[PDB]
Order: sequence, then structure tokens, then C-alpha cells
Amino acid sequence: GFTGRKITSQIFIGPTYYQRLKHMVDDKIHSRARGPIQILNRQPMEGR
DNA sequence: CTGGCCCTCGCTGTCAAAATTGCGGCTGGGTGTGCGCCCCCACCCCCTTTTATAGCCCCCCTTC
Repeated sequence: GFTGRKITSQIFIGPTYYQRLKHMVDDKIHSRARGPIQILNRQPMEGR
């Protein structure tokens, strides 16, 4: 695509049934810098 | 005093059973949940009477 040159090795290409899974990154990304701290330990909370 | 033998008994090794602690690391969701009997002692309610009031309802009587 970038140069328009033929790729030397011929590629195996065709329709195939793909399916998207519920594990999306936006429901996983997580960060913290001095958030709330729990009662008993006065340590960081558990969970995103 | 010295030596040979079998005995109750003291102690030990050995086997066995009961008792004991731990069983990977992170993570993300959601969803739920929070005595007991029988007796004894204080305190209060209903038993009863009165009367007005009226809607409601049980009971007995009467009809056909």
C-alpha cells in the first residue's frame, strides 16, 4: 500500500468469520496517583 | 565367700494412630445478605349498671 510495489510472496486472502469480544481496552485501562485509601490498612483501594 | 539359673520388674525401641498446616499470581465483572420452656410477679382490662345516639348484623319468624 505504501509504495505500490508488488509484494514478492503471494498472500493468502479471503473471507473469514471474525467476532469481536467483550474484552475492550477502554474497560481495562487504569491508573492511579494518590487516590482514596481503605479503612483498616490505610492502603490503596482494590479495583479499577 | 563364690558361681549357675529363672523370676519380677524397669526401661527401651518400635509401631501405630490422632492431630496439624498449606495447597500460584494478577485482573475484571455481577449479585446477594444481615433462643426456648415453664414458672412467678406487677400492672391493666373487663366483668357490671346507667342512658342517649344510629348503622350494622345475628337470630327467629313468616311467607310462599
